[PDB]
Amino acid sequence: GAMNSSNYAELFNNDIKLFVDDTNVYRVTVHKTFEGNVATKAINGCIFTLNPKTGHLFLKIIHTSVWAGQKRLSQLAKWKTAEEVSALVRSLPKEEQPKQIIVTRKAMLDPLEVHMLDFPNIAIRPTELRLPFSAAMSIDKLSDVVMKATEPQMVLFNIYDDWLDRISSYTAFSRLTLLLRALKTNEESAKMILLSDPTITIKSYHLWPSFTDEQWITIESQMRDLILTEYGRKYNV
Amino acid sequence: MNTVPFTSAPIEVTIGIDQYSFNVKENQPFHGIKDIPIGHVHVIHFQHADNSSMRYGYWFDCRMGNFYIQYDPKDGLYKMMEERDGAKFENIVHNFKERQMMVSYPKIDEDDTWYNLTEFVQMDKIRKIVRKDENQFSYVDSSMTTVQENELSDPAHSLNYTVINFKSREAIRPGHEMEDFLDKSYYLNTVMLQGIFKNSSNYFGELQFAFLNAMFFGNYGSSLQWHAMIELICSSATVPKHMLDKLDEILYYQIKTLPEQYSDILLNERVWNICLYSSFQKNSLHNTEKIMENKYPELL
Ligand SMILES: NCC1=CC([N+](=O)[O-])C=CC1=O
Repeated sequence: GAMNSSNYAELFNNDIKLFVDDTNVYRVTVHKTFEGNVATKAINGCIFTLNPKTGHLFLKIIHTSVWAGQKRLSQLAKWKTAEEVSALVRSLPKEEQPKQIIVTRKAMLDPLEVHMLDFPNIAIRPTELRLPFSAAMSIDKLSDVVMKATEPQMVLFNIYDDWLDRISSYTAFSRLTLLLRALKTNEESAKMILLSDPTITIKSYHLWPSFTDEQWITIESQMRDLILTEYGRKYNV
Repeated sequence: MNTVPFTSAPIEVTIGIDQYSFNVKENQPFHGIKDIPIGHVHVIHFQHADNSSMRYGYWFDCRMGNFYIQYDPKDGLYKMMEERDGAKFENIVHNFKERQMMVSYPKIDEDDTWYNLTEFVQMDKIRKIVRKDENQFSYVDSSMTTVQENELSDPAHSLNYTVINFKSREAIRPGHEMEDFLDKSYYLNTVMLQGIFKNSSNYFGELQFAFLNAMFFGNYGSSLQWHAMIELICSSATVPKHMLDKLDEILYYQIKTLPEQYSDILLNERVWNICLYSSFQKNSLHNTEKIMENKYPELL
């Protein structure tokens, strides 16, 4: 059924699974019109489909042209997400297809179930976890490829860089969610923490800087300090 | 007018005949029901006084044979049987009629209720939902499951309603996922009406039969079916105009007849609020919306 803290280790077992987050699929700016009305302008978006065990990220870029002439875009965005996830699963070899797809928002359940009718053995599940995947667009190289796209495009990343050479997928996922939670709560300060030392650089083929084990402990501590600092500023604590 | 005579009433029982009911005492000199209107299906149903478990009954049509009830003390129920000797059947009934041992079907002349509840119900369609081919009448009870219920267990004793499932390949054309899930017109008009039922009269017949089994037996899978068939129409943007007008009449008389005190168990809040207030056809059920609002405003 739903996925929560009680079955958290299930994420890192050997059954292929994907998280699907649709937050960044339909993105708009809201502005006044010359006549003093309000209008939206869409910008490029993305589906965030992630294997939490391997770090493989299937980033489908949603180009603004897919919205042209369409109505009820927030509803259509869920069905377009489900369409694209279904197409991804069909494109994968059988032995690579997931056994479960976990959606981060419950409104994706029916659209994805209907698009996956042909896959009765793939479980579509919600989660009680509050996962910060909306912050994916705070990762500079992911934001860059989304905004520069001129047509629909799929780009593949490993969101863990080379961390699994040294840590488990449980620890890698925890690091990821802490980094994304910090970028979601205070993006400027989080990026400041990440690029504070010029000596540590982001490899051309990576998303995050090349921290040693000891530096990652320091970084993780500063991210937690950031989240607690913001929690205190928020609630006056 | 036709007659369902009873050999005896050895156990105390509440007898229903269509929407009417009356109590018979243990060993009371009761020998059946006369003046049953020809031209409609009917249902004669039972609830034992000493064990309200298992409401059960028989759907029949007096144009199809001579049927009577005799208690079976082995299986512990009132059974319908067919008398093929017509001369014998007439004499046993005339004797019962002369000794005034029968109740009269108490139809008021003004009263079209039973016609309005059974307008599209035919015996031949009942006999395909309830498969027991050696009898001309059909047994239904409180506990019989539906084929769809059994899929989610004795198939010989099931209610073979048409399976409706909004998240199934039957309901959803590949490539029209969003379209077909948000607008059920394809599923309603092509799969169900053109494909399975052949016409709206057969669709309404099954709908009306499902309601009646829900109301008279408390059959839960029948209530599920009734609501599903309502929702499938209301959730379709394209429905023939005569179908919506007829649906409003059908539903109005069902809601009018429902016992007020069974509303909590026989009515699905989600379906009705969706159908009356959110669906494509939210404005097409004026009569049903008015009686629902005046009679069951809590549900809404
Ligand atoms: N088994 C005797 C018999 C009784 C009866 N009755 O009581 O109504 C009708 C038909 C019949 O065959």
